[PDB]
Amino acid sequence: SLQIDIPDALSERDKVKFTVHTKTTLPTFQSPEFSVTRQHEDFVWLHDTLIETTDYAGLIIPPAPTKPDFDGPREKMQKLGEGEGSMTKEEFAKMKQELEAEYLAVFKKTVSSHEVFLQRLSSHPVLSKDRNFHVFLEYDQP
Amino acid sequence: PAVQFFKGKNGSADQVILVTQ
Repeated sequence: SLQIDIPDALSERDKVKFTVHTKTTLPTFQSPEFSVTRQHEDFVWLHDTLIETTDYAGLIIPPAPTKPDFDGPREKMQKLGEGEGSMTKEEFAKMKQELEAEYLAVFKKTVSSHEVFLQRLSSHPVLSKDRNFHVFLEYDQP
Repeated sequence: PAVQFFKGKNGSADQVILVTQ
């Protein structure tokens, strides 16, 4: 019994951080419930790692999550900071709301992609047990 | 320019929060 979700993520300029949260009945895990923080870059590492694992040949590895694109929204919010004095106050609020909804739309799609990939892994009978996958799930030494 | 995402508690709608950077 492995259940995985991403409750929250942060988009911050340089990177995107995903909180990957796990509930398990598996004994092999030290704890039943935990969370660790993973970058997109990490999921790709896992996927890369799985794909090249020899035992797992003749298994189909779930597709990796696509890289998050916050660029459009990011540029606008960077400008918006730019316009705080100058802009009519109302415009700024509407502009703030719209930019946020835009960031939000991206998050939803991207969170799903990353979440689905992990959930797809947990579902798999063989893959669910992979060591590299386990560390990704639980190694929370910051 | 850092944006924080919270998944909605079911069936709670999802959110984004500005952060300070």
